[PDB]
Amino acid sequence: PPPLSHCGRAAPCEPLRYNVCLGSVLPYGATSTLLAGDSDSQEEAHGKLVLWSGLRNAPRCWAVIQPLLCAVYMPKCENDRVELPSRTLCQATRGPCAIVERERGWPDFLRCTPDRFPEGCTNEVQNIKFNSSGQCEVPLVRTDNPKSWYEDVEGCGIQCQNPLFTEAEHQDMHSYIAAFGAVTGLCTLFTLATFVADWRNSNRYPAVILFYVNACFFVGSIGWLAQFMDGARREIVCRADGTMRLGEPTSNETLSCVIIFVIVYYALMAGFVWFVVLTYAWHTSFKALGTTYQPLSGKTSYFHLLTWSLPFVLTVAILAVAQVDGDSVSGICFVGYKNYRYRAGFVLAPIGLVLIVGGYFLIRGVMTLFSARRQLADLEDNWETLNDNLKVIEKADNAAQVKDALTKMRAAALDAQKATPPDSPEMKDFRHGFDILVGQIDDALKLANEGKVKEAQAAAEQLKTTRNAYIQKYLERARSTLSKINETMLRLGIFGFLAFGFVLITFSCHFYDFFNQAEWERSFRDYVLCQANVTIGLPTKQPIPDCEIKNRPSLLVEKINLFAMFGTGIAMSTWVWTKATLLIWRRTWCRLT
Ligand SMILES: CN[C@H]1CC[C@H](N(Cc2cccc(-c3ccncc3)c2)C(=O)c2sc3ccccc3c2Cl)CC1
Ligand SMILES: CC(C)CCC[C@@H](C)[C@H]1CC[C@H]2[C@@H]3CC=C4C[C@@H](O)CC[C@]4(C)[C@H]3CC[C@]12C
Ligand SMILES: *[C@@H]1O[C@H](CO)[C@@H](O)[C@H](O)[C@H]1NC(C)=O
Ligand code: NA
Ligand code: NA
Repeated sequence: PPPLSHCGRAAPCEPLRYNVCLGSVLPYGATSTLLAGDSDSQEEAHGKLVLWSGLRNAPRCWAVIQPLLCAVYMPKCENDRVELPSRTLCQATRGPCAIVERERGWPDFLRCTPDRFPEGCTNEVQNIKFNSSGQCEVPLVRTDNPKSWYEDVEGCGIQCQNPLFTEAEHQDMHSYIAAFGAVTGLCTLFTLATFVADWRNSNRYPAVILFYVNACFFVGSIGWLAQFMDGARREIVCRADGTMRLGEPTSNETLSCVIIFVIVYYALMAGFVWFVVLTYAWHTSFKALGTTYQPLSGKTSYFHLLTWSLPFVLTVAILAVAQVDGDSVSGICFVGYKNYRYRAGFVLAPIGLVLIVGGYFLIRGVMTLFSARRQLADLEDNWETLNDNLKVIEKADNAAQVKDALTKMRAAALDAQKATPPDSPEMKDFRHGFDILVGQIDDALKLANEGKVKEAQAAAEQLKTTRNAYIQKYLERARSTLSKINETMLRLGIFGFLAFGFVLITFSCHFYDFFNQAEWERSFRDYVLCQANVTIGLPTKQPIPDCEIKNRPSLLVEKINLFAMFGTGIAMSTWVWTKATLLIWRRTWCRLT
């Protein structure tokens, strides 16, 4: 109807000093600085407008704030009545201009109070066209897809090429990834090729574990080398709009990111559980030294179950929560790149676990080796003490010599009685055999104490038979069980520890990244906000000053993690660097020629 009394306020009009409000020419000629609390002059108002216009970055917000700001700072005043802006004009900004309520809060007069912004006002800014759609400041890029938007800023996503690192740093990390990826690709393939060439003999535990291990590092390397194909890095890492890929799998985008993610992460996680299977193979290889062999072939089902099933669960679980993200420096897609907390439970947890489990089996194995190796050495020493003191008693002129050699024999026999090979019926006869001998040394000692040297020496000759009838039989068994330890057994443990070291390095890199990522994100937001904040409230004078990023991820750490990941692949590929396999390839060349 004709203008509602509540949709306007009694204020003295002054003619306009600017024909234009934020780019757009105005349909009236008089204004009032009543509606703007912060402004008392028109010139002051205009300067405030120049501060608001730092929201040009944030288009989604800019597009609704422009009309609201005119309606407040440059409102129409006609015949001592100023036109108030409608509620629906003010509320429309609350959503997309949420960065305002975060960074400084909305001023009193821009909060959608019913008194200040009445209901159903014909605003008059609706007749003004605000042509400015708005742009995104570096490192954001303009996009209308809401899945690409960076937090409170809407309309802007992070550029595909990692803003935290220069182009120089990218090609350098890519050179590094190329070197390690390719070499590991060649090493693992060569090593896989030798297994399939001699498949009949190769596919047998524990040597076959290293085949599956090398398979994982081979499949993983493909995923890592993908990016170096012409235009692939951009297809895997960048979105259609030109922002980074984040939160995959997302609906309209291609599968190239999730493909590369599955290739790398599944292969990585399977390789870690195959490593634990290697450390278990090594721990149980010593328990075979017992009467029951306990075959690895029987446990093959349990291995193939865990090694393929567990990565599948983790991969599926990741795909379900949709945490696949791309990175231009690494050139692959992975879990938890953006959301670092998911990287904890899907990368740091499993590696933490394979460290504890694999490490347990590695420690528990060397404990078995060193314990076995010392128990024989100790028995050997006691047995050698017995034989040396028997010679002394044989040669003895007198009782003092005999008593001395016998007390030493006694001590060695009691000590040897304590030893165990690595209430048992075998142990009963072992401990009893020494009980007999100690009791015979006992008898011989009495003769020696009484002075009967020839009697004592005669008694000592019976210890020789007692020794041969029991203790000899068992000492030979102890020697044979430690001889059973082949070089392929120990070589497996050497590889286990060599792999464990790399795992421990990888873990520490991820741990380091996890610990410092939160600051790296904070440092980015502060840099983003700085770019908009520094363009306003600054004199025109010299060029606007560039901002900085406090902190970022360490490329040395990334290069260390890469050396550890690919280094394991290379080290594990040296399992076939033997005489035997040089024969298998030379067998083939003659065949062909
Ligand atoms: C295992 N080694 C990791 C270390 C961390 C590396 N890393 C994490 C990452 C990657 C990609 C995207 C995001 C991300 C996107 C949106 N909001 C917050 C973060 C984070 C980054 O290099 C970047 S890029 C970026 C952009 C903005 C804010 C911080 C930020 C960071 Cl830190 C990857 C390799
Ligand atoms: C990612 C980027 C675009 C977000 C940053 C937008 C910046 C420029 C925004 C956020 C909060 C805004 C401020 C909100 C309130 C006021 C008080 C007013 O009396 C003068 C302008 C001033 C001081 C604004 C200037 C512009 C401002 C600082
Ligand atoms: C701005 O408006 C003019 C007409 O006044 C038009 O030619 C132009 O395309 C508009 N600009 C944008 C970015 O839409
Ligand atoms: Na005022
Ligand atoms: Na997808």
